[PDB]
Amino acid sequence: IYAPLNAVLAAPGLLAVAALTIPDMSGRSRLALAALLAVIWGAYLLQLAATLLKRRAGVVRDRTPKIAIDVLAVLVPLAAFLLDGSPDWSLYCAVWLLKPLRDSTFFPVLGRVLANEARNLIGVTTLFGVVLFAVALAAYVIERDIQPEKFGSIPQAMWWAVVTLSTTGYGDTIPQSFAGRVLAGAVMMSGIGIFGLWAGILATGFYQEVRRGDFVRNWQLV
Amino acid sequence: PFLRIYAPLNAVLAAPGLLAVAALTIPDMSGRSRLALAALLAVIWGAYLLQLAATLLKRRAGVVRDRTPKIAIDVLAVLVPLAAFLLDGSPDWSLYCAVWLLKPLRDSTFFPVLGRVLANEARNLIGVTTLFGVVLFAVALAAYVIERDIQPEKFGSIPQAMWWAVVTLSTTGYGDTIPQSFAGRVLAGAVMMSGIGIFGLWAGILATGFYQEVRRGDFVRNWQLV
Amino acid sequence: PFLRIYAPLNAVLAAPGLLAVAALTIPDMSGRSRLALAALLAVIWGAYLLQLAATLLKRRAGVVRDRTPKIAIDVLAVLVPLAAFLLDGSPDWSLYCAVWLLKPLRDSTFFPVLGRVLANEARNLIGVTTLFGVVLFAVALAAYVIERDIQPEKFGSIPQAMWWAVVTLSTTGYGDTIPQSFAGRVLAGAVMMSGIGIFGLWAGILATGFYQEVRRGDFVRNWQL
Amino acid sequence: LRIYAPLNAVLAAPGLLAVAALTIPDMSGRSRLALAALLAVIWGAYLLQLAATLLKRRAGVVRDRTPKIAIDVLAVLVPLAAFLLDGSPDWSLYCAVWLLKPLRDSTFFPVLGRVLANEARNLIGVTTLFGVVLFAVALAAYVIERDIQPEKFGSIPQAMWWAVVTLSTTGYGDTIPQSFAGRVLAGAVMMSGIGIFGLWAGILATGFYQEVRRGDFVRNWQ
Ligand SMILES: CCCCCCCCCCCC[N+](C)(C)[O-]
Ligand SMILES: CCCCCCCCCCCC[N+](C)(C)[O-]
Ligand SMILES: CCCCCCCCCCCC[N+](C)(C)[O-]
Ligand SMILES: CCCCCCCCCCCC[N+](C)(C)[O-]
Ligand SMILES: [K+]
Ligand SMILES: [K+]
Ligand SMILES: [K+]
Ligand SMILES: [K+]
Ligand SMILES: [K+]
Repeated sequence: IYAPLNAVLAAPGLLAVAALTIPDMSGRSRLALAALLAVIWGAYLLQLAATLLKRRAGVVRDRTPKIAIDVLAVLVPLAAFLLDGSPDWSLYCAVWLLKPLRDSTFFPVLGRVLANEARNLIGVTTLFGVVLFAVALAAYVIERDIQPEKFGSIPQAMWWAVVTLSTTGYGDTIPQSFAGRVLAGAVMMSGIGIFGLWAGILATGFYQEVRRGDFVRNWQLV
Repeated sequence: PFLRIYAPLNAVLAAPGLLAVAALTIPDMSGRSRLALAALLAVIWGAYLLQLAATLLKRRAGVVRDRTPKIAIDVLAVLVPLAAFLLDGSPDWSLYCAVWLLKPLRDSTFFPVLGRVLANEARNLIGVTTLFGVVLFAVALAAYVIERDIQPEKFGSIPQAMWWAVVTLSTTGYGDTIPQSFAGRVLAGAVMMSGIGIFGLWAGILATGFYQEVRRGDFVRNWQLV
Repeated sequence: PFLRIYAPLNAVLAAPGLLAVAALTIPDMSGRSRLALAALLAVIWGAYLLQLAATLLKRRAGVVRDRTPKIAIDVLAVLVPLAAFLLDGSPDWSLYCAVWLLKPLRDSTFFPVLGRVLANEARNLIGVTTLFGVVLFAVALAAYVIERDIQPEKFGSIPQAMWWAVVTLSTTGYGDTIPQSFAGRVLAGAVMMSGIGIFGLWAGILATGFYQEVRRGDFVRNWQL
Repeated sequence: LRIYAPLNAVLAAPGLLAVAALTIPDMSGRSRLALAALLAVIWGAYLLQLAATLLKRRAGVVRDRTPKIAIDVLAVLVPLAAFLLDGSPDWSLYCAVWLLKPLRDSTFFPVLGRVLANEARNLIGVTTLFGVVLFAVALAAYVIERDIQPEKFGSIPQAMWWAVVTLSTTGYGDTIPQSFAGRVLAGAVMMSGIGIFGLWAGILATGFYQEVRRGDFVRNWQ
């Protein structure tokens, strides 16, 4: 109740956005949730004024990202109220998803962790892509004839690929062949490998963040 | 040899205790078994009562040690199930014996270690959670807009799209809500890749947390080694 | 795979062995194949009989050494499959040849390292395991009370919720049991979220465990060079 | 911008999409031809790429460029062979050799090589552990579930199908143990899965960490 200011306001606000999309809402509740949005919207309008008009920070600073979150929090929901006539106007209040990211740290840290690992992270992604395509290609050739409706194309087998490789596994597409299921099992295993490859990179990324502070204060110790 | 001999004493009693709770929830339990499982609970409740006195009657052991988390579990382990026995009349009373879940926790170590790992990395850990929540909603919002019309039974509301989103993003995928349209399936794929991304984030923070835990012992090792 | 043909000689034989055990369980196998697969088992078992005699008879290798686990695997590999062959009349005898699952573990350099990594983390690893059990049960208890009346056959007891709990918490999730009410599904999401939390803990502990093995790899750096 | 400057990786994207596009049933005659023409242009592009990497030798005195040559050679020859040999519509599937093209002119992969090489003994050991456990669990589930479910657990290879599905934590739902004894096993298999995930993650984390130790030795020299 001391630090989470804007993030707390976003909580019922974004829940209210979700509440309006529920079918069979009574006129009372339909308006009550809309009124809830208005109050939360009106709360951010004070917040926008509190940042713009009050100008006691220092001499040299950068506030471009922070103001942008406050600006979009009041303009987009207002533009929806004015321009959009359909009930789908309240979906535009989703811009309040930027609000919890505003006053939270870690995101400047994640920025430089992802920056120091961008070279390696993009590499894992394209590896995932290459593996996905190949894994789908094999599953297509093996299965296309038995299941023309499920494995009839590379895209169709690609659906099975991302589902199986990421180890999500819905169950709507399953290889029926022995040769297919042996491939399937190998996709699942190599999935576990990719899981750990993301974890390996990021753990080395977060380590080198602390290592930067340890060699930063270590060189400062002299 | 050492980890399975030091901790399993006070914590051991919770195992048959918590299984006895789970046993009394099964329908068609014969009176013989019904009473025997209740009798088992009472014995373990009795066993924990002597454990309560052991921490209360013992006044001297060293100089200064904290026993607030240790005694609190010992108190709750005998207070709750007895209060439920007398105040609640329905057979649901023994569900309060689930308080013994705290018994194996602060009986061994690791958890005090886990505490300071979770404390020194709380900034990042809470940040990942809020990233999960934000990505969860945005993804669900998209899934709703894409597939509310085609297949109205699912994805017909943000809540329903959020139900799919958690199932998909956590890479759980029950398979009760699966997008039909190509546009929604590409999104679904993007959710599953970013799912592994979050898995790597949790594993990334905690790997750095437990690493600092050991290197914090070096600050105690550099001061006085031999 | 080019240099690992004549390197794990004792482990390579286990591959066709274990796959034969799997083949003899497939229903409606032809009489010839049934006999041929059983013949393959006896040749591999025969091969281990030479392997046992090679390690038992020959003993001239150094002065100070310890090979208790290595002999333990080889002794079982010839005694157990033979005992079943003689004593078991049912076709299930060939299942006992799964003893050769220990054979790949015999010549691996990895498992000596994994053993001491698990030994260095035993305190933490059992801690994460009990944390899984506690969270499992607590979540099951919650899922039980919520879904009792709505879903009688699928959430009617704690064990039924426990089944859902491991299915959900480990993030397996077949789809056989799912909370139906809003209340239960909010919990469900939190169980899945804590799944990712537990996953990261196991990875965190073990990553620290293998990091400390590099710390242990300062024996040749501080003493030799 | 910088990595997306060489067309090697960029041209592969619409190339591989074109391979996937032709597998789709009920396509328009226009697109069917158009997508093939796109593959021919991309093929000709890689031919020009092949010529540059074969004729230029002025850069440096003595080094190695074997993998890049191998990828450029395979990117033109494999499709060319399919152009000449394959008469069926399956000819365009051989353009999936351009899966080596994103890997070609990109870093991380020289790192991923030595990271796998540094933990080579460890990584295979996890895989063989996975196999042993996979079998042991499948053998167990077979004996417990074979009578009640002959269609699902009637043989070891059938239980092995479940074992990968379950242990890799994919878990479709086409095979689920019924008996209490079988279900307690199932839960225990799911648990041990989380540990194997962590093992892969642990090994690879230690692999990438040791590469950073070498980066400290590389910063010590230069
Ligand atoms: C590399 C290990 C993963 C492969 C294991 C998968 C088992 C293959 C499934 C065989 C089942 C036989 N069939 C046709 C009845 O399904
Ligand atoms: C950016 C991640 C890529 C995910 C790839 C997923 C491809 C899904 C396409 C499946 C086609 C769907 N359907 C029903 C038309 O066949
Ligand atoms: C190691 C944790 C695994 C524990 C999960 C086992 C769940 C118990 C199975 C309950 C289902 C029994 N039955 C037949 C009543 O449904
Ligand atoms: C970790 C928090 C995320 C949990 C999200 C769970 C969404 C539950 C809403 C599903 C809709 C329920 N119902 C019955 C109305 O369909
Ligand atoms: K999973
Ligand atoms: K699943
Ligand atoms: K399913
Ligand atoms: K499923
Ligand atoms: K899954």
